[PDB]
Parts: sequence; C-alpha cells; structure tokens
Amino acid sequence: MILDTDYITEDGKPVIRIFKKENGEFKIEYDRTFEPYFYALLKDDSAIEEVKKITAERHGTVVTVKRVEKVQKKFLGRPVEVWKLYFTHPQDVPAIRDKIREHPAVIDIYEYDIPFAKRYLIDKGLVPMEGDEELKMLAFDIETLYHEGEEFAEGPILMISYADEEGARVITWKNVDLPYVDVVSTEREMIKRFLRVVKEKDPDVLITYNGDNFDFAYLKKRCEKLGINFALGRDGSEPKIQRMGDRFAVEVKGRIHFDLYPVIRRTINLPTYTLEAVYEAVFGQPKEKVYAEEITTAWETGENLERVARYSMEDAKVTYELGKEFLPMEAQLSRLIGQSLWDVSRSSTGNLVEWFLLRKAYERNELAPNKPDEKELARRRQSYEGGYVKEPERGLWENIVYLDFRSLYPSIIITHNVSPDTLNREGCKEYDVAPQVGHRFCKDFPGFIPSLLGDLLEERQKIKKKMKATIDPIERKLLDYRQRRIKILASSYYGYYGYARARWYCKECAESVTAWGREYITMTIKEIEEKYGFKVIYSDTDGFFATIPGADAETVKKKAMEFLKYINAKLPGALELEYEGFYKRGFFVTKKKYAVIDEEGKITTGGLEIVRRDWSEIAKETQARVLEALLKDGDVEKAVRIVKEVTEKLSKYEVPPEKLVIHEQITRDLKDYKATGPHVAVAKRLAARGVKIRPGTVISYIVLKGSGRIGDRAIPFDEFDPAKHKYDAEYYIENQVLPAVERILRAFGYRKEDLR
DNA sequence: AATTCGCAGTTCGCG
DNA sequence: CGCGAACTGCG
Repeated sequence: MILDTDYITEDGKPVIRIFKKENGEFKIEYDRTFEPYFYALLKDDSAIEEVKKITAERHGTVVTVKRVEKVQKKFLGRPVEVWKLYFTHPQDVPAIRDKIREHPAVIDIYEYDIPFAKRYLIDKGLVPMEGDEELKMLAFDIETLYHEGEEFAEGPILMISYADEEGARVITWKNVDLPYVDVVSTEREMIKRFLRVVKEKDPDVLITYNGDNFDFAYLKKRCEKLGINFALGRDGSEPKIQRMGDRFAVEVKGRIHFDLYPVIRRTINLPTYTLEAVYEAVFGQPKEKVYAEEITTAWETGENLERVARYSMEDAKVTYELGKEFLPMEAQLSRLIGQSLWDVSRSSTGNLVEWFLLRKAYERNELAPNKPDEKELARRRQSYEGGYVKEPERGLWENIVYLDFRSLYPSIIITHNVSPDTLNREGCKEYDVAPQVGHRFCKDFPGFIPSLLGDLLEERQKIKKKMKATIDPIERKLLDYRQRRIKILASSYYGYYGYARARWYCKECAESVTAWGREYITMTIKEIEEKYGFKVIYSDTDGFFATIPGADAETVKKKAMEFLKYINAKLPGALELEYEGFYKRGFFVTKKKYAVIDEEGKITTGGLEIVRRDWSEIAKETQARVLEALLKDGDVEKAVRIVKEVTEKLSKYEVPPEKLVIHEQITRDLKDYKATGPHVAVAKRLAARGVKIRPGTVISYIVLKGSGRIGDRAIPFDEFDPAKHKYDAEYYIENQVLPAVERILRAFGYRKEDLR
C-alpha cells in the first residue's frame, strides 16, 4: 500500500521516495528517473530556441531549461500544440517559471505549480491508501506550562500522553501516583522518552488534535531550547513544519501525521470544536476539561496533580479512539482523490475536486487550465441565479409527502452534458439548450466533467452492489466509506463551476445547471397542482412538500406514487423525481424554515434555530419541546405552558449557565471587522490578554446582566463564575428563547406578551 | 477558499 | 433617537 511520497535531493538530482506498507512492512521505493516539468504555449515553434536559452538564479546556483519536448494535448477539448519544458531539479520551476511567462513569444504556461511528489502520483498513475493493510496508529497529546503573556513555548512541556490499542500512558517529570503515569527527572528525559516510544512502536499514523498548530510547534521549540534531535521520522528526520498560509501543518516522513482538527472541521458541524466537545459528540460519553491555569497552579503547588494526569491521559485516549473512527473514511478519500492522506485530510472541498480533475485531466491528455491571476479572479465577480425557492404557505399542514429529484444537479450535468468543453462548441450534430440563459452544450461526445460525473455515479452504484453481496465486513465498511465520499465528490461539481478560484471554473456551466434545475422543479410543480390536484406547500431547489387538502392519510401517499409514474416518463435521461417520505404533520415558518414529523414520530427540521451554534441551548431546547408539543402531541397549550415555565426558570436563575453559552465563529483577522458584534467583542478582549485568535476559532461566550450593547456584557464561558456573575435573564427571554418559539406560536394567536 | 438562497440578531448611523 | 440598513454568521 502507498502511504505518502516526497523527494530528497541526491547530488543535485531529485529522488522520489514512495513510502509503502506492503504486508506489515514499511518500504521506501526510490525513483531517480522522474523529471519536473511544466508546459509552455508559444507563438511559433521558432521561439523554443530563445526560450531554452532562458536562465534563472536560485541559491547562488544558475537554473537552466534542461530539455524541451513538443507534444499535442487537448486544452478544453480543442487540440493544442504545447512545448513541455523539463528541469533538472524541482526547485528550478518556481524560480524560472515567472521569467518564462514574461517572455514575449510565450502566450502562457500551464501546470507550473504542481508539487513534484503529487505530480509523481498523477503521471505514474499511483494511488495512496489502496489494499488490505492494517495501520499501526498512535495518538499523543501534550500539556504545557501556561503563564499569561508569555511567548509561545517559553514555558516547558509538563506531560506527554499517548494511546494505542493497548491503552494510554502519561510521561511526566513530577511524581503523580497513577498506574499509567511514568515519572522521569527532567522535561528533557520525558521528551527523549516519548521519542523512544514512537521509535519502538513505529506507528504508521501519528494522531494528534490540532497538532499542526500546537502540539508539534511546542515539541519543536522545546526540542530547540533544550537542544534535542527530534528524530520521529522513519528516516531519522525531525518533524518538518510547513506553512499553509494562515496556519501551519506538520509532516513526519515515513509516517502520516493525522491531525484530526481539520478533519472534524470539514466533516462535522458542531457547536465548538474543542476536543472535549468533539469526543462527547462522536461517542456520547462525557470528557471533562482541565483549563490552562488549573494545570499551571496544580503543577507549581504540586497539588491535585492526579487530576491533570487523567485529563492528559484522556486527551490521548480520546484522540486515539477518534482517529480510529475517522481514519478509514479519510483513507478512502485519499484513494479517491489520488493524493496523500496527509494532504487530503487538510484540504478544502475545492482543492479536493481539483486534485481529482488534475489526475483525470492527465489521464485524458487534457492540458489543465491555470488558476486565476488577480485580474481574472476580478472578472470572476458577478454571480448567477440559484435555485427556485417558493415563499411557503406558512403554517401547519397534515398528511404531507416530500418528493425530490434523485441528484438534481449531478443528473442535470450528465443529462445535458454541461461541461466547459461542450459549452458552445461549434460544429456539432446535437445540442441541448439551457433555459433562461440559452447556452449551447454539444451532445456529440461526453464532456470532460460529465464523463467523470457519470463514471463516479456508476462506480458508486457498482460499489453498493458489491457491498450488499460481500462477506468480508472489513471490506463492506471500506466500500461504504468510498461511495459516500463519491456521493460528496459528485455533489461538489456544480459549486466547483461557480467557485471563483477554480482551475476549471465555468460560470456558464454553473448558471445553466441552476436554470435547468428551475425548469425541472417548476414544471414538476405545475404538473402536480393542475394535473394531479396536489397543493404545493413549499418548494426549495430540488424538491417540494405537497398534499391533497382534505384527502386521506393513505390517499395522498397513493396519488403521490401515481404522480411519480407520470412525471418520470416526462423527465429526460437520469432526471427523476423520487418519493422521499411521508410526514403526518409539518410546520413551515418562512423560506427554508420548516419541520415535519413522520409516522414513527421522528422530527426533522430545516433552517431552524434548534440546530444552530449561534443560538443558546436553552432556546434550541425549548423550541424543540415546542415542536414536540405540536407535531408529536398536538398540545398547543402545553407548547405554551412549556415556554411559560421555561421563562420562569430564567427569571429565577434556576437554569444552568452551561445552556446559555452562544457559540460563534471568527472568519477573518480581528483587524478586519468593519463592525464589532459580541463575539468579536469577546475575541478582541481575549486576544488582548494574549490568546491566539485565528479565522476559525469558536468563541463560546455568555451574556451577563447589565445594560448597553450586547457585547459590553459578553464574557468567554471559561471566565464565568456563577457566584460572582448574574447572567442576563431578560436577554435570554426577549432575545433568545421567545423570538425562536414566537414564529412557531404566532401561527396560533399567541404573541410574545402572553408567553412569559 | 464549492455554489446561491435565505433568516435574523447586533450594531451604528441616519433623519 | 425609532427605524432601517450594513455587517455578520450560519444553515
């Protein structure tokens, strides 16, 4: 199985290293025969000679164009003559590429920014994370000495905990009488001890939690001041810290540093992404937190050091149990994109799609288009029309069916071959024309993108089939992870079209897809009202809720099924309305604010506060019991006696503060907030005491009794002392609970005023 | 650093 | 200075 790739230099020449685990065994294949290159497009072939003479300086070294090669490729399906420019060393490319594109005789250059090792995996058609190979995983977390205002890592590391299938231990340099704590004399011995453990456990995967921004920058700076060789790598190297713009990320050669923090971000939407939060969110058992100053004083006074022990022990234990769950999922995502687990696990949705297209593009001899420079990214400004959203018949309805399309936007792409290479291609025999916007899409050949979309969805379909007939439950779970990722890969195509930074961005492709979507959704709605007498209560992009007023619970179901038969015959290609489910009751608040309950009693919400991190758990909780009292019980009164009793629990301060915390995210540098709400209030006030505040931090604040701006009374939740803090009850009534149930209960002749 | 669509609370500035 | 828009966050 392939694990990662990189290169080392050997006498000025690159050497690809491929890290394999072929049957329990770590192996390193070396490839000295791979040449870094990029692509040039010229005015005449007669320019190649003046281009080849182009030369650049690196680190005192002179950079030359090794050799040139003429090739034919397809740029956007058109045949294009291009000169492949070859180089002796990968680091030659970023030096010279600029000085080449500025040549008069060169129109542009392409695939000039592919990481040598990633390019190896493409060009050679190699795929990471492939095979039956069980990986040895080790998680680890640290604890540090935190005194405020200190520089980063000035204070020593107090503990280093780690976990695997055999359990957890903690390495520390004070006495703690716990059978899983190992005592040593000095912070240095502890580090060199942990360094030994990793060497003799020889894990394939090193699992942290935010190790890219904390645990590995500390372990490095401390290894600096203490002067320790941090030979974690299977080749003996130190953790290689890399700068991914905003933050950092750490690699460890011969292994896979699996930082879960970026995995949980992309994969799960949670209120806060603290390790403690995430562990309770994934496995349902609590995990208590121990805060920095508690760690400090407990370490200094030498008291209650057992408590800091189990915190650290449970940081490592959780982090393994977590990495255990999320690793195969990201293993299959690695296999699907064709790039290292380390890479994809840190990648955004757009980057994931592009690496996959970059692979397919190379397989189909398609010159990849560049990424937009500043100007092109500016002309990628004006937006397009999205879906059709129907201003709903606000209120409660009974006996309801939700019908939607099976994969509207991917199915539209395959059906009408929406692809930048088919868009308006002259000289075809057949075209599909897109509504409202009228782009022509050539039908004579499958487009680049639609060819992949179909291949994906078909492959997804074979997989489910192999799942159901397979016998190896390890295999089944893996397959399942793959197709779920294929689903999400498929369903990431339309956005990629309108993603302003994308290499294959096609605005035209994107608005086309939404224009069709609206024709298909609108026509299906007219044909269910006029032709089949349903009433369309609400409709959003790819589906609608409908009912036949006054008809039976089991009539509506049946006549719906009849309309599927009807409408599907009328829908071209893979377009297809399907029966999603039936809901004995459903309340519709506004556009994109709804809640249906099925015949079993499960309640599903959409756009509702009950599911937002920026609303307090007391609101979301009360709104839910409100939704139960209507949909599940029909008790409109109880839905008011519930609010009337919850408001009294706040006016008498009888409700836990832990419910009143509001979580919001920071999306920029604090210097860039044109206007300061309450989370930037606390954030500014927090980084003023010196805490790191990245774009992405979740501020978890609470609103205190007082007057004025909401922010002037906000405090981060950790600083909340209930004995010397009276939280603002009036706010959590008139700004948090009531406005979240008042829209549901105004529909019954109830005003906020008869809700306290 | 996937898209458009849309609700709404906080703040501040305008008549 | 009551109200509406800019700013913001997030499904």
